[PDB]
Amino acid sequence: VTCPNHPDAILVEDYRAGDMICPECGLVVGDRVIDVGSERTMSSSDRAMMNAFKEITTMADRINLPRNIVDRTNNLFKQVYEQKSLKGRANDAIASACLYIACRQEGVPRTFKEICAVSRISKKEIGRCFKLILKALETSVDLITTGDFMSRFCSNLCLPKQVQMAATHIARKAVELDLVPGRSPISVAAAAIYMASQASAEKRTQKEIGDIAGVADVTIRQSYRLIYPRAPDLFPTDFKFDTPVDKLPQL
Amino acid sequence: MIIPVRCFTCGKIVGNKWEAYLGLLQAEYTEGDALDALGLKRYCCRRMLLAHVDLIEKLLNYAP
Amino acid sequence: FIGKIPIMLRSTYCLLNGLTDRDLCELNECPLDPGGYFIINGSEKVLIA
Amino acid sequence: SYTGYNQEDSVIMNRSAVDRGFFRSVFYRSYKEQESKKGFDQEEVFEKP
Amino acid sequence: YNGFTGRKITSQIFIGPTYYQRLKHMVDDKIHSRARGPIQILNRQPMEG
Ligand SMILES: [Zn+2]
Ligand SMILES: [Zn+2]
Repeated sequence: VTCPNHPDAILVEDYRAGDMICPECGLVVGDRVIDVGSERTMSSSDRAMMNAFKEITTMADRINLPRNIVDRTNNLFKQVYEQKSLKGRANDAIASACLYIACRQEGVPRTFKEICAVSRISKKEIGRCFKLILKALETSVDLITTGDFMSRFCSNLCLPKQVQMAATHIARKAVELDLVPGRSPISVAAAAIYMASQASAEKRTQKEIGDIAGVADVTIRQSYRLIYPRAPDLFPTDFKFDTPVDKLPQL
Repeated sequence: MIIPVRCFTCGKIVGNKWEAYLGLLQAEYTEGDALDALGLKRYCCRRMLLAHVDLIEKLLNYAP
Repeated sequence: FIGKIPIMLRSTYCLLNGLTDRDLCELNECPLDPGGYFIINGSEKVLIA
Repeated sequence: SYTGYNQEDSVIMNRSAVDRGFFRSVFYRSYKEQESKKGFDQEEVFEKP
Repeated sequence: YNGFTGRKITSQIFIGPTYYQRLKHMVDDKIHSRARGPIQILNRQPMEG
């Protein structure tokens, strides 16, 4: 803002003609002076990093996860790399921990058990590096919800949405009532899924479910024992039994 | 896609003769006789019906 | 698991193989479309002999 | 040869036949936009500026 | 007959129906003009927009 006759108050940019105009007097003060935007072996540093991101791509390809999740996974690492406080630690664990975080950051965590499937790192070391990263990057996290895993597991069982949704309510009602103040929510969820599957024609054995969730077959049985007292009332009001709650098996 | 309302050359109203034209070809008429039973006597107004392809009946197959 | 192969449309391995016109219209597809091309990143690619 | 306006590969055409739908057509065109996070602060978003 | 004066035309004109097509090259797409427009930054040569 300036003019020879007055100190300019406003200088509009006319992108269309590519002109600078000062309306309150009438004199282009700038002419053709505003561009309009409109609309390997050589690598030494960021080389082991680049390999880790190729290996990050590999880990996220074994699960075929969207690029947006990986985009922040790469950014998380770059950040973790830059501070270098945690520089003296295994890169693949950090990559895997970055991966667990991004899923949570996308509101869709994947179990360490799952994360272990795609990496050599022990769940313990991933959890250690995880803590270190939380401390390293100074950022908070979120608590898990059962429903976030209702989708793929029921999918893996090819269970219809109605069973899937029924399980979610059963799970949701159970946690609101804290019917299971101990067992992991996934363990609790699987039993709900089991109960749900046991409330539909799509019944499955605990071992198969246990095999899919990875939890112990006794842990589901225990978790089942905890939810069974309320099996009938835990179901959603919009449900169609294939087996009476009375006829729900015991184990 | 749909029968025009007016012949492009004369201006005579054609858009009300498509269902009657199909109805005459339905029974036994030849295209030469059905066009005479409707009163189209210039060869510019007969081209209108003789060479019309009705695409609107195939866009009504897609659910709205 | 190894990888993923593109699929030429209307082949024996497509989801449109051996369908009737009442179902081809139900998936919003043209019954007159010939097939024989790939769909790669939205685009439609064709291979030249 | 009528008035000389159709010489050397041209055509004269009826104006009051164009007004009844002759050779009228339409024209479509599509535009893409994609919001992207190319950076932490360099994040994009659809909103009314 | 002539359309302006109603007189007959001495020759007889060959007339009949034919099948024409409308090509894709329209004139709304090929007209453009420049008069003191935006210029580049490094070499200060006229640039598009
Ligand atoms: Zn001024
Ligand atoms: Zn006519």
